[PDB]
Amino acid sequence: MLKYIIPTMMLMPLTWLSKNSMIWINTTLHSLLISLTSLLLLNQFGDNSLNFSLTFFSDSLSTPLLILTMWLLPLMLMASQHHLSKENLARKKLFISMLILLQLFLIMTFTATELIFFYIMFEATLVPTLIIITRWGNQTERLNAGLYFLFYTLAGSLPLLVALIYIQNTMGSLNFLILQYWVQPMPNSWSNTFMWLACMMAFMVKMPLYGLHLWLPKAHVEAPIAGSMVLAAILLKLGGYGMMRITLLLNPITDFMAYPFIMLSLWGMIMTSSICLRQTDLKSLIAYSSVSHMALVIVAILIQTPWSYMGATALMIAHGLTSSMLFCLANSNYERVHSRTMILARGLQTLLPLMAAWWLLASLTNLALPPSINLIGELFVVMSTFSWSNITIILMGLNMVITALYSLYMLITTQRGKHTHHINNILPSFTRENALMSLHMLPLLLLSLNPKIILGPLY
Amino acid sequence: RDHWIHVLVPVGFVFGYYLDRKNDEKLAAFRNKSLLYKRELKPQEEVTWK
Amino acid sequence: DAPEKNYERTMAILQIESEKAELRLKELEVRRLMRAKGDGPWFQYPTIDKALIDHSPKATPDN
Amino acid sequence: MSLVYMNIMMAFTVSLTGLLMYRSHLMSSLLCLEGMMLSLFILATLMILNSHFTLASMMPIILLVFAACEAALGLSLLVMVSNTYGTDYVQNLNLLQC
Amino acid sequence: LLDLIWLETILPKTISLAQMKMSTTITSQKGLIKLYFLSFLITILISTTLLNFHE
Amino acid sequence: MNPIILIIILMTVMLGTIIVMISTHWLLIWIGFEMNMLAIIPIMMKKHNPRATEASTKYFLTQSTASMLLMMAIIINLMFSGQWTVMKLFNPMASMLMTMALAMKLGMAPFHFWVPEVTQGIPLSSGLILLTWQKLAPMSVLYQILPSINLDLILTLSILSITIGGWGGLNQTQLRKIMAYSSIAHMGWMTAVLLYNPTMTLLNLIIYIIMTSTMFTLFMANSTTTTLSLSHTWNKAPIMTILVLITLLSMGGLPPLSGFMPKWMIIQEMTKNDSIILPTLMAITALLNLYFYMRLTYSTALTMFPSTNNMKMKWQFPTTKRMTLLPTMTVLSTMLLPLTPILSILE
Amino acid sequence: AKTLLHQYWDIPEGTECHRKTYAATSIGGASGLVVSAYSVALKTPTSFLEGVARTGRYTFTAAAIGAIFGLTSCISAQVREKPDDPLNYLIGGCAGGLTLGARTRSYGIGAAACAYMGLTAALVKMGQLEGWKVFAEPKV
Amino acid sequence: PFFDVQKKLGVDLDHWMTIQSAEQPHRIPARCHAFEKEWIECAHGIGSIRAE
Amino acid sequence: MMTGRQARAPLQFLPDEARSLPPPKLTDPRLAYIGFLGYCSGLIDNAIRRRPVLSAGLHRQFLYITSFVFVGYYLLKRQDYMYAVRDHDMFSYIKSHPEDFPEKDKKTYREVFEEFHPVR
Ligand SMILES: CCCCCCCCCCCCCCCCCC(=O)OC[C@H](COP(=O)([O-])OCC[N+](C)(C)C)OC(=O)CCCCCCCCCCCCCCCCC
Repeated sequence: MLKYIIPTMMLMPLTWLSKNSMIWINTTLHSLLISLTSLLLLNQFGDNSLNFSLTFFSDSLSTPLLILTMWLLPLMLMASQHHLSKENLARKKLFISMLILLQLFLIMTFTATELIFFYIMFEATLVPTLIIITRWGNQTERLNAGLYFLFYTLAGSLPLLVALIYIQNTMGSLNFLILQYWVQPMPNSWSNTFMWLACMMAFMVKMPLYGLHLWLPKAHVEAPIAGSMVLAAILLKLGGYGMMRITLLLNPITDFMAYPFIMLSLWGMIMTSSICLRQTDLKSLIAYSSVSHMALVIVAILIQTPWSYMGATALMIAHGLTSSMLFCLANSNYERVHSRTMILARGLQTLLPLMAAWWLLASLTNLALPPSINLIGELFVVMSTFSWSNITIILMGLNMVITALYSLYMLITTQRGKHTHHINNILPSFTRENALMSLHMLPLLLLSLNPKIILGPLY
Repeated sequence: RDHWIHVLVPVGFVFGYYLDRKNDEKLAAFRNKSLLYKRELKPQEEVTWK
Repeated sequence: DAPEKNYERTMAILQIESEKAELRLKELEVRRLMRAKGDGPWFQYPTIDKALIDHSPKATPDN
Repeated sequence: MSLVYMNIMMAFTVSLTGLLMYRSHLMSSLLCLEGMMLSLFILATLMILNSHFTLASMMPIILLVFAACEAALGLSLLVMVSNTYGTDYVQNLNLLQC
Repeated sequence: LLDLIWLETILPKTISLAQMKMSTTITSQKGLIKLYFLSFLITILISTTLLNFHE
Repeated sequence: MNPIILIIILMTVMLGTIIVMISTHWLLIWIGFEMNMLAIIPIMMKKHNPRATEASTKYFLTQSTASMLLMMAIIINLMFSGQWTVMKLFNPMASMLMTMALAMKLGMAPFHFWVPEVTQGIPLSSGLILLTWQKLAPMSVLYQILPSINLDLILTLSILSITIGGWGGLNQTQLRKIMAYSSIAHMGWMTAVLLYNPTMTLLNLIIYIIMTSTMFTLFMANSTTTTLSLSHTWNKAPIMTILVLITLLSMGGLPPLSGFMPKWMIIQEMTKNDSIILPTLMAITALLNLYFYMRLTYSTALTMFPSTNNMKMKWQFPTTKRMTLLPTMTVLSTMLLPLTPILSILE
Repeated sequence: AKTLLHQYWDIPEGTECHRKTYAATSIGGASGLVVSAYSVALKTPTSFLEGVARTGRYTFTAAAIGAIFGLTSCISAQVREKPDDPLNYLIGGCAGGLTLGARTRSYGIGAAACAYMGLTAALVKMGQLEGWKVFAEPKV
Repeated sequence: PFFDVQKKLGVDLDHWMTIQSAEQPHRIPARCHAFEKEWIECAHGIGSIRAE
Repeated sequence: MMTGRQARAPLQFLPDEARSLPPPKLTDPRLAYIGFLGYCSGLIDNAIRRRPVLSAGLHRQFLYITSFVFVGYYLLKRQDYMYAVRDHDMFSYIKSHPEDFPEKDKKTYREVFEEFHPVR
């Protein structure tokens, strides 16, 4: 994995030694070169994971998250270069440094062979995210949002530290490859109950779990566009990655510990989606949609059937692409009206037709239109949870109604109807913005041709 | 060089690729010793992989 | 990479990490026994050096 | 143990609680502190004279001298307090609550 | 009701008000040397008589 | 002060601490503490205002009381052991009194009640000495008497120091009191891992001294003693805001920084000893310390508070202050976690 | 007061209600006396009458919390016939929290003290069951 | 930290006043010289944990 | 923990038997990281005094790199020494106490019965 970590670190001299007008073009070019290089991780086998060293390996779960992560950096650089154009050159280089450093932490978070190194990188991802939100966020509430984002994650994860060090003392190792073969069944006790909670609640917060999700409609909304892209597209999916790693060590206790949390998700996706029907802030509507979509990933990991893991990792990759594009579309209208009120700018298909078509495609992938990998993940999770209990389809199916309802209302409020009269600074769509939308949507639609690469280690 | 900055990240790949190969020889204890892939060495060949 | 290379490299990784895990378990057991019995080189909390004792004939004999 | 050690330890605790429960003055506090030092002198002296451990007979003198020097330091501190407020009252020493 | 009030009430706001209130009770000291040494005497008495840390 | 007299007085402070470190007799331990206090008193009264004299009076009273309890513990040790070796203590009463005396010297709760006062009353350099160098000698004696330290006593002092030093700094706007309550919390962290593994005690002491020296050196470089004066730094010295950012994110124990290193290792030596509740509660209580560190970083680095007009004059004068070891300490207090197994040099 | 906890925990649950209630009452009264001592220490009352009033108020508050805790936990463990069950101490801890809310004359503090003291008393019962140690002896 | 400067440099700063069984002026024995000599020669080298 | 081991020969940074151990190479990744810390110290020293960060004081940056590599080399030597002493004491203690470390009967999974828990 050292053929990826070293170019990501060489992106630091590539942004701090660049000419003052070349610091976006060079970082975009070489980050796209790293993203083209990321395809070598697709050397996956049906039996063995691509095991590099004592420190790094990459199975078919971590590989699509890595390719999405290394792809997301050029898209964040294209997204965040317009509103940081009047910024000081040193703070501009510091912003690019925080994005590069966050990618650097993420690519060795997903390839951590050992779990306490996973913890160190997993909590290392807080600090560039916290600095990006609380420094380049636009409104007043970025400080409070950074506080909530920091202290939900740390309060969930400092018991995870004690739990992982307890596994290191008990089993002898926190290598995942060793613990595939030295896993002991976890019996029923209160000690093993709080063992389970300490191993799970950090990732429950990072997914987020319903009831614990209060950081997210502040952290995703008060962030800048690159912060919202990396928080929605990757940093939620650390929780699903970590749960899929750590429920190896939590059997058969998960079979009766998952019962409340599944309820919290199966009801939570009914609530948060319903919250999306009454959100006046468009960016908050996309945030609660992200909560509603990650509730299915929580359910699928907690029922721990193969169809559920295949659908959950397909839903993670698909929601990363779709939610990143929806935040970028909301930014494309925020850079024209300078407000996030959804009812303010209306009728935008009369003025911006191709950008309305990008809104249309992002809304159709949001509502899981087949054969998108959104629908492949959604459908496979629904199959596995019908196998879990035959009544859950009601909570699934009603969700698939409400998920349609706000996905098109967002399309009807913003793009359709009569245009707002007094708003006259609606510029034509830049080539940069349509490039951003196309680089989100075209990989998402190409993955419908060959979806087996985003279906996880048990395809 | 007039464009010396466009070789920081590619050479950082190449060097990094080199280190990966450099680590493979440090994990070569079971080379031609696995119960699945052990075999007699072909003529003019000293290692099965590098 | 060849599947041979990944396979045998994985066997090397698993041997090294299994050895380190067994050595950490032995390390915990050794520390527990040496704190319990005090007979090993660790947890040797210091006592008085008997080289400080004056073994000369003192002023009074009853000592 | 011996019965005089009871009284010397109890004297140390009496002067402790006097030094740990101020009334008003810093001078009365330093008096209780030097009573503590005096009781330590008496107790170390009675041990060292008891056990006939010869080399420690220079020990309480040292315990005097350092601590008497310590008393000098405290007296000078008191004087600086009395060069601000006119008294040595401990309730005037509350500028560091905020 | 839930995700602007109650789930916001139980976890972050109750804990934040608890930490604020304990912080205002700890640092509400009057700076008096007499009171600190009287607290030290109460400390030594509870450590000896009430907790038996001298045994 | 005469600089020759300043050099002799600082060498006498260092001499008293070294005499505590290198001696095998209890009277020389007591002599080292007496010499250390007697020499550090003028460092506190350097600027000659009533806050320094009040702070020196409070420091004298607490350290004199601790020295008397120390000598009483030594005298009871001579009662019940007949000898003077600096080693384990041969009476639980002498062990309790010496643990109390060293807790009073460190400022561990509930004997913490002099640390935010005195550090407020004295200059930043003398507070640096008080919070870094004056923690060395009692932790050395606690290192050497740990076969006789009562477990419940040292753990009560540790958790009470961590909780009270956590709830102290949340109400604080004065930087020296923030460093004082941070001192109380970190001394609780040091003494909690004491009876389990004193190498991690030494690691926590060294990393804390590095981070505290970094923060006081930044405070002396920027000449700021309040939060609201530290908030003027971005308009004067923008690099110093980045330095206080990374150092305060280090002091909260946030990975991948070096201040995550001690407490993690402390947990790494407490779950071995089947204590799971106690390092969990300690780690959750450290979030309070991290909260007021985040408050300081919000005021200084991550936002821009309004400055005044006269700051435009200070744009024309570079810093002529001897910021000794500030790049070295700033690098060591942030980027040292990949060198975590270096801790075996403290074994 | 280490033996206060020992004369509390030696009796099995749901067997002798009056002595368990008295032992928890004495534990709460001792904790109230400690808090009263530090409270009249760090904050000087205006008179000796105010000092004995604060001491009696804090002591009776904490002792009533302990009394209703021990009473409610013992009666719940009798009516359920499940002594090795932390739901009994969950009910008793919510009873002690409502006692604290009644003494502090507030509902919100009562509900918060119910929740947190119930989870705390449940954790204490689980620690007595599975042998969780807070002041663990050094072993390795 | 016990920086044993005395054993490293070979100097005798404070070991002489440490025990009663040490070299006393004019060969004066303590009243418990034999008992302390026996306890020290028993407990020497074996560590405190074994020596208790 | 090992304070009785390094008490017969106190205040030795590297003892004589430390020379039995192989020293770290000069291309040690840890030593390269400490040299990187020296470079970062040089850049921060130029940044705090308002100097050109890459340009000013190449002699000073080179002494930063040299001094940190020099200190860190001996720190890494002592580190490797103390972990080798840890393992030496461990292995000598296991060899000297066979009764505390019995050889376990390693049973294959044809005899080993694990309870099966179906996930459905
Ligand atoms: C984001 C906010 C919510 C975060 C929730 C985090 C998870 C919730 C539960 C955490 C419990 C604490 C960590 C447990 C680690 C268990 C490791 C282990 O070995 O356990 C077995 C051990 C058992 O000990 P043992 O394993 O040595 O025993 C040997 C085995 N037997 C039992 C057979 C003898 O458990 C314990 O020792 C105690 C476990 C419970 C600890 C209770 C204290 C903490 C209370 C909850 C705090 C929750 C977060 C607080 C902050 C909230 C926000 C401000």
